[PDB]
Amino acid sequence: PFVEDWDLVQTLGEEVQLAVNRVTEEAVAVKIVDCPENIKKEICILKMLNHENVIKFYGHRREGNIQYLFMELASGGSLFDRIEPDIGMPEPDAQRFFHQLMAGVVYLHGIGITHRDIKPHNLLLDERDNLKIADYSLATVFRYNNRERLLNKMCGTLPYVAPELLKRREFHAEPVDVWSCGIVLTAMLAGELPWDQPSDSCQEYSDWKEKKTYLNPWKKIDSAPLALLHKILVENPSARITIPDIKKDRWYNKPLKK
Ligand SMILES: Cn1cc(-n2ncc3cc(Cl)c([C@H]4CC[N@H+](C5COC5)CC4)cc32)cn1
Repeated sequence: PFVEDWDLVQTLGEEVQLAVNRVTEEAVAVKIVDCPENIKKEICILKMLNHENVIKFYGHRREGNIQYLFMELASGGSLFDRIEPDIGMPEPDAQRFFHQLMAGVVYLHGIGITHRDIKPHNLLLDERDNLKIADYSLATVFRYNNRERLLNKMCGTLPYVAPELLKRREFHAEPVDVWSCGIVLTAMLAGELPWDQPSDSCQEYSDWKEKKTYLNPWKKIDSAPLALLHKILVENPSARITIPDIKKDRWYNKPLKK
């Protein structure tokens, strides 16, 4: 269970392994994949990444039919494991993670990359609980040479996906990632996801559009972050709040401490 000068010690999730260098004791994460055109694209995207709130790419090695993608280790594990079911987490902790998630998303959008699967399992934490956006297997280019390209592929994870993905032939990338961030903020503040999917047949989604916020999970959330969620989880992507306006929101700028 080794690759060149690295040993593969334990499974970090699915695969991704903890790679410990036998000589230096440096520890990184390595993604192992057994597709050739998909991995070439993913590597080009990974090589662009340079920000404190995004997992850094160290390089790749090919052994026969096996590809090894080496990346920055996030020793604090996932944000998912910090969310208490039915409770969430303390609001100051949720706001700090949300600021870091916005910093990472602004960075990605600034280089014309959309993640397309933002959710707590893909948001990792370093040793000082700094958030890192991970897994670029679904990531794509939405802006190149300053020209935006609409997306059409369905992907992501249904409870986090924006309604336009299900209803429109083509859609803008940025508002879809903004929406998934709103669902992550809901999960952090309530420890519960609001709907299986934001579709016409989902009653919990209809309830939200009718502003039935006396229901769960909304009733667990303070009015200030709920006011931000009312601006993010807006059905029409053209009326939905953009990141520059999230940065002007009252709760986003509210001082909080445990
Ligand atoms: C302690 N610890 C370190 C890590 N770690 N460090 C870096 C790193 C990079 C990636 Cl891509 C991954 C992935 C992230 C997507 N998940 C999927 C399963 O649900 C979603 C599998 C693992 C894990 C990584 C995780 N826990």
